[PDB]
Amino acid sequence: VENPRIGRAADLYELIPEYQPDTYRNMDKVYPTRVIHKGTKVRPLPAGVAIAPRYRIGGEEYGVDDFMRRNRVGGVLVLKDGKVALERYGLGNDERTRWTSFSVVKSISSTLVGAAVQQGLLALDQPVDKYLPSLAGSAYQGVTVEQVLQMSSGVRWNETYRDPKSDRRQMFDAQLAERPGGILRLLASLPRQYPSGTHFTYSTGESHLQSELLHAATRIPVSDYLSERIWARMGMESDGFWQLESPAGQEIGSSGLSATLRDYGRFGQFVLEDGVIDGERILPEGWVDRASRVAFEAQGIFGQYLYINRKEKIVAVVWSAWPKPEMDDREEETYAFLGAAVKALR
Repeated sequence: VENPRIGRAADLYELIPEYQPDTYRNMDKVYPTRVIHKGTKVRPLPAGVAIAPRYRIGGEEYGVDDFMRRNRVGGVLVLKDGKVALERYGLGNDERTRWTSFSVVKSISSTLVGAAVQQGLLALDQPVDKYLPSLAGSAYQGVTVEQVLQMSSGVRWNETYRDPKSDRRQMFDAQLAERPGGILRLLASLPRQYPSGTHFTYSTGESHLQSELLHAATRIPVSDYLSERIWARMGMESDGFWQLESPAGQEIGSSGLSATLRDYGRFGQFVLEDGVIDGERILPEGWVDRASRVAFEAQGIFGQYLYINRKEKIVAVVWSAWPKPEMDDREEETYAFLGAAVKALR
């Protein structure tokens, strides 16, 4: 029994440890959000093959409780053939907790773009300014939807967070100003650096453009499009919600989604099944194939993971609260644990 430890909006990426779990599961109390509605039917996740994976790092072998405690894990879900093989909760979370996603939601945004392509609302080869005319006269004029999905626009972007004058840090600044169109204005201000389609620059704003494109093409809030295509169709057990740029504003395409552990899994299963729900192909043919073109994963800072191994039919969700955004020791340990669960499921 304790008063929740929720931080200032501006400290999301610098919270002290005792404030991280509470904030990560109460983003709706810190930021503008919109509900991602579930439907009436819920896709079952039946009890599967119970496993107890154990792995070796350096000299010592660790189990599940070791992995959770050492890495400050708030949730682990391992699904084999759509059945629950492993399910644990930590840091005070339970099965009804909605946990924030960070860059994990990028893959969700990306899948939604595929959904829009399947419905003829978006097309990869179409110019982005056609859907978002406020990007006319920017460097993004003429860049196609495809180039945006692949981070290949060639537009100059500074992703580093410690540079307060970084493009990522200005994007967060605009989010903190809570004004509609702030991120788009930033995106409109950027200059060209490489020719389109030639150079990869990981851009969180470019990743947000997916959300903007989706709202332009579907003409509905992105939360509702996710609800209609996935969340209420296959049937997630619980409402989700999505962090917005402004009150009743636009979904942050690159971070902000909160959902229960099993609902994260249901999205993963959807992807595992190539986006087919009850006979209806929600995703284009081979969209998942290309979307993972060389197993694939979504990942977000502080230890958020969505691992999908199609050949093994395995979906894994990992929620963590690492003290720093990227920690190599925790990355190595998480990949080790996941591999151990995969091997245990053969």
